[PDB]
Amino acid sequence: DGDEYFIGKYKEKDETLFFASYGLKRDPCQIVLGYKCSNNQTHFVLNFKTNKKSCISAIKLTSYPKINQNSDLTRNLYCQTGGIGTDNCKLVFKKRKRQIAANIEIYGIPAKKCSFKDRYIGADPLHVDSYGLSYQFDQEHGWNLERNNIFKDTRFSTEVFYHKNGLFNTQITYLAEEDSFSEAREITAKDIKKKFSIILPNEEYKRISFLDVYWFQETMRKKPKYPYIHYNGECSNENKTCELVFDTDELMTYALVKVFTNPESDGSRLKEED
Ligand SMILES: *[C@@H]1O[C@H](CO)[C@@H](O[C@@H]2O[C@H](CO)[C@@H](O[C@@H]3O[C@H](CO)[C@@H](O)[C@H](O)[C@@H]3O)[C@H](O)[C@H]2NC(C)=O)[C@H](O)[C@H]1NC(C)=O
Ligand SMILES: *[C@@H]1O[C@H](CO)[C@@H](O)[C@H](O)[C@H]1NC(C)=O
Ligand SMILES: [Br-]
Ligand SMILES: [Br-]
Ligand SMILES: [Br-]
Repeated sequence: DGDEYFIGKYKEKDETLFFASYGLKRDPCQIVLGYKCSNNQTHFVLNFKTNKKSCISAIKLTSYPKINQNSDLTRNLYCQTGGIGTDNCKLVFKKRKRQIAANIEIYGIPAKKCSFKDRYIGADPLHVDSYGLSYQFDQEHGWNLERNNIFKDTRFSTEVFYHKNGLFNTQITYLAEEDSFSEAREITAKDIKKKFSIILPNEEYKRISFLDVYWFQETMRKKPKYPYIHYNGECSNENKTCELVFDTDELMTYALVKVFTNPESDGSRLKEED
């Protein structure tokens, strides 16, 4: 009936922080409860902040009437500043011509227990990724396929970035089926910086075979400045631990690394593609 856009994943226990309605053609949009908003031919902006000790967990925008648009291939809703895992969001909606009204809902969790690990990891992390999509494997190497029906940019050779419902993804490097899911690690806003890193176990049984990396970040513009996520050197068999480096140009608000393991891997999986 409307068209629905999501940043983050709603869960039942989430508190309701804010909901409101906006006419998108109005000059100026009608401020609701002090949150500055604005309308344009091209943009709707809501400057939201919660003066309470909560983390934003999910934002949903529904627009009317329903139009023709596969939103999984675009990012028309995003936080220019703040976002998931913080108490603020400068919410940006890139509207289309026929879109004239919008309903906004914003959910949160206590800042004390600001963890999203469960809702993104789920029950079957081995076979289901953090988008709710099941890993799929090609017939030659048995390594995971590139997702086909969602937003994805490429940059430098080997760099592929995915976006769905506000959540970004990059994969280092290939998943194989006999790999097992070891643990998932999250960094929350209090541990995030322009450049930060985490240390992973890498000895014996827990030989890191594959990293599935997800994050939310601010984007100044519709096109994001993607981060440089990379091992600090090679993650070889002798390394007792492996350090993952997050070298960002735009600030991340929350990050989640799925750690897959395999004693049989040597750290390097490559196809004859060049
Ligand atoms: C319709 O409304 C949107 C939202 O307000 C306008 O987009 C805004 O445009 C200005 C100017 O292009 C952007 O300013 C930029 O700010 C950064 C802050 O660091 C600065 O580095 C840039 O050089 C630039 O000055 C602003 O960010 C941008 N806002 C969003 C949310 O994208 C748009 O211009 C309006 N359309 C008009 C006026 O025709
Ligand atoms: C592997 O160990 C070497 C020796 O200290 C180190 O220089 C390198 O950064 C390690 N690799 C990772 C990914 O931590
Ligand atoms: Br603005
Ligand atoms: Br959760
Ligand atoms: Br953790």
